[PDB]
Amino acid sequence: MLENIRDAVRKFLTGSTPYEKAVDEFIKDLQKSLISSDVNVKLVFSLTAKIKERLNKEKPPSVLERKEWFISIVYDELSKLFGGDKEPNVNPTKLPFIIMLVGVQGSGKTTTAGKLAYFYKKRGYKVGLVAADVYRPAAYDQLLQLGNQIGVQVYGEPNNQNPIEIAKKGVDIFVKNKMDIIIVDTAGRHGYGEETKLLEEMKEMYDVLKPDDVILVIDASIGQKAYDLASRFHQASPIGSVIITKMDGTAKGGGALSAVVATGATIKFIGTGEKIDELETFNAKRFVSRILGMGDIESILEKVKGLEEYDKIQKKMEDVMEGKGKLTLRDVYAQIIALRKMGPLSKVLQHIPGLGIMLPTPSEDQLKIGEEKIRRWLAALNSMTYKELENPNIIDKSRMRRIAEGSGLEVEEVRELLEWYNNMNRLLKMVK
RNA sequence: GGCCGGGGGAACCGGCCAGGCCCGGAAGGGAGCAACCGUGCCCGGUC
Repeated sequence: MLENIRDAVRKFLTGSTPYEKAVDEFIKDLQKSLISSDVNVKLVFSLTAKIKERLNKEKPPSVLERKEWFISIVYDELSKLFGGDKEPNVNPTKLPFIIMLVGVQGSGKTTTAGKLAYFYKKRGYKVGLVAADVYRPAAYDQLLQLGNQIGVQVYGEPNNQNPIEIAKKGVDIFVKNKMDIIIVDTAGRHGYGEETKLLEEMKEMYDVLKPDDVILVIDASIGQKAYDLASRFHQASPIGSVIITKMDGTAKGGGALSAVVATGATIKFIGTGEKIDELETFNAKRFVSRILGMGDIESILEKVKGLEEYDKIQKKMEDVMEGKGKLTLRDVYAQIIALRKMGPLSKVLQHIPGLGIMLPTPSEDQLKIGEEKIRRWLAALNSMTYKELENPNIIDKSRMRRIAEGSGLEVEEVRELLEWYNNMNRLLKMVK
């Protein structure tokens, strides 16, 4: 399905084939792999659109192959496309806790809970679960298993068709025992469509107990359709976050998670399916990225921020008076990094300015000629304690020759630079 | 004179050694600056 699109990814890392066309196809191509894999479309237009939008309103900051950029963008919107951005907060508000597990008809219904709970114990906490469902059979049962088979008791009431009590009952139990976290799956007679009734149930269910964290769930089996279901409820309870049962358990996915999002919906996990652990957290990227996997750039990318927003320092530095601050003639060497990591060397140098920046400065038609000597200035630095570069004025012949040799460079080179530092500023610092 | 800590040091040659520096085609090694690690390093005790 989609997966094999995440290939279009490197299928793209091919200088052989041209551009633009390369794009749109891919677009459509990826674009295809989606709906085909469930995925609603009404939306799409929007994405595919926004996508376009940008193009005719941007360009990759120089010093960086377009093809790549494209992605950041692609990726970029994949995010928004899906669970845009809000980093779900699945951990303790306080303790203990109330996990109201509202489920349509079964499906992950119970299961889920497991790894969920399961998960948090291998986090180090007094879980606690309860069979909060009496319409469909194997409540405890099938579940019951794991419970012990994981070292986590649980509790319920054979036959016994009546939530609330039992729930209430359970609850305070662990509580009385003072455990830390409770999980309790529930549901009712009529769900999908009669959703109205499902929730209708959760109504009391909720407002009777007084749960802190509440969640619904669904298998991508339903997909984009689901939307609604959940939707009606985001209203019931906005704090209402959810997850999608079965990943490896369908083939449609997308639309599922898609629809979700497109409601302001709130997820947290997903779990491929079987196995007591397949459950996983969740953060678009986490996944989006995941369906593109190798997304380095972001890295090399983010270095811009390193540089771009660092000259920030330069000019004049420190603010106000008194107390200790940060760093600077370190930031010196700091500059370094970014770039090299921010994509290979050279191409960039050329593609962009020296190290000062752009003021009443010296040296020809274009600022530089560090070309090689560059990866030399570096030599040391890392050949020196932190403090050193903070007090770039304690460079005794003694303390340095070691860096000299320690970095492998016969003296000279250094002394022969130390000033390209204490003078830079000198001039640099020449603010009126 | 037995132990955990707040901080705790360039260069009298320490553990891992990046970076680079050097010998050999690549292998892989050679000496080693920081870097964390502790020596050390000053005080409190050590159910």
